Amino acid sequence: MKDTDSEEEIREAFRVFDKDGNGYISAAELRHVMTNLGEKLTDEEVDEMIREADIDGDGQVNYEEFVQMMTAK
Repeated sequence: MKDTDSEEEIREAFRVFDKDGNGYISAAELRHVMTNLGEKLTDEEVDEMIREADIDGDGQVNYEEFVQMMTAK
């Protein structure tokens, strides 16, 4: 309780995008919550927004990969 950012702050923000509670956030999970405010990411925009969120698997995001896209960016 002093000088800290709560490592949990991201533990939840992660599921905020991972609604399938499977462990990895799919592209639809990123375009579904990213538009919860109005933004409408298109397909060529989601796959590209994912390529930077994940490290280099196939095109999915995870908790350790979502952490970098959560705080920074």
